[PDB]
Amino acid sequence: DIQMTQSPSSLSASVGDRVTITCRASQSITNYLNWYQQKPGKAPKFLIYAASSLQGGVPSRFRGSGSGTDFTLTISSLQPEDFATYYCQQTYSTLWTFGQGTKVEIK
Amino acid sequence: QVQLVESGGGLVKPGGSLRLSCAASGFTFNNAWMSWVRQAPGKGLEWVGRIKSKTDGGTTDYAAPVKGRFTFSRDDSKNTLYLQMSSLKTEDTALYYCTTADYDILTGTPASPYWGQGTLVTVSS
Amino acid sequence: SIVRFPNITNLCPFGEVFNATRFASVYAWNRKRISNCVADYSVLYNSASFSTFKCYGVSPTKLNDLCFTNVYADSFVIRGDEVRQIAPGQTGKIADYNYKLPDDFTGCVIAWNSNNLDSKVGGNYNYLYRLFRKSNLKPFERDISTEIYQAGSTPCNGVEGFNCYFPLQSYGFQPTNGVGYQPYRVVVLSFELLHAPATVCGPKKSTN
Ligand SMILES: *[C@@H]1O[C@H](CO)[C@@H](O)[C@H](O)[C@H]1NC(C)=O
Repeated sequence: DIQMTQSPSSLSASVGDRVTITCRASQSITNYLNWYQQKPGKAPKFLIYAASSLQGGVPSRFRGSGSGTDFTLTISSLQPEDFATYYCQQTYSTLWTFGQGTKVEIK
Repeated sequence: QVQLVESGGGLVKPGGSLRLSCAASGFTFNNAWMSWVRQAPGKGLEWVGRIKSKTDGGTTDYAAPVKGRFTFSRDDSKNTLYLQMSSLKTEDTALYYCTTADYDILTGTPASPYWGQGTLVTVSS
Repeated sequence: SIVRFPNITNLCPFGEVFNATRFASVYAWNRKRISNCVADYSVLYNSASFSTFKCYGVSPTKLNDLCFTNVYADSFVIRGDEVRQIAPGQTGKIADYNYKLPDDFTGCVIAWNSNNLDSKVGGNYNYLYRLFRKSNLKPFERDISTEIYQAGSTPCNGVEGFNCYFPLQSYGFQPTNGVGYQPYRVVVLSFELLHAPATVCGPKKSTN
């Protein structure tokens, strides 16, 4: 089976900072994983695959990276309306896994 | 373009048979897989299960948290996905989503874009 | 000794497609229709700067004595190891997506090395080539296009990535690799005969 850790359950700060969210797993998965965005009152959408390349229509501000079992999704000079819940997800090519994200609260 | 919808929910006592139909409108059905996921209120989404494609017999990749409670079937004739459940439980009162899942070619990393609108499941005696 | 032939002249420019500067890219291979001339192929044969000359039509010794309707000279650049993909029959990536030869191709395929001229200090990301397509290619058909490709599922409405890969990819010619990864300049000479009169063939030698 597969397990993973999603300690960063809430990380928000002054608008325009270098926000980041971690995604750590005990087992080895390599680059089989993705990151999604969900705004309130709407189904989650597809943003990042392979932790390297974003998806069409996504501003290049988002930047995912990492290796092995540790990965990070950050943003530089975050734009308005970016506030949303960002979810991490992993695949072993046979088994599936999700992870609780961060509910950025306006402050 | 690409569209997806769900239907078949209801408010029933535990035990009654229930069918959920997810209909894919106008991208493709016979050359791609299909997946079902859970999103409980005030909680992070969680795996529910996916099945294979091209009428190979089905992989029946049921998820761990709901092992031996649900079943899946891809109706290729009408190009839809049917999910059958019999024994409902209070802890299963979570939003349900049907999504398109298929691994890429260059990087070969599975992901699930083009999600559906979702179907609400509620049980209350 | 018994026959005489007129003074030679009008040597059409094979150099214009051999000694030229740029040979475009494989996905946009040019096409020079050489006609109405007397091409002395001997020089193209007796030269030390040509690496591979594996012909597939007629023996490359009497070619200066067979007169065809016109000769089509194509030119492009390829990876070193793929120089054997241009040959008839053999399949691969450029064979069925960028350039293909018919079953009974009756010309010749010159190729040579250019690592000293088509790679800057850090390499040049200028030569593109196709890596995806709906299906294979019929012989001698260009595919100049930019429409996005879809592989797994769903369409690509002017988008890119995740089953919307850009159809064209660069080579990345770094001047520090083995021969297989160095730029080879390749020319294809396809003769063509037609019910119309012939006008192109090698010079008729002269004597006292
Ligand atoms: C290119 O220039 C050299 C310069 O000496 C010449 O020998 C050669 O014949 C030229 N190329 C062709 C195809 O004639």
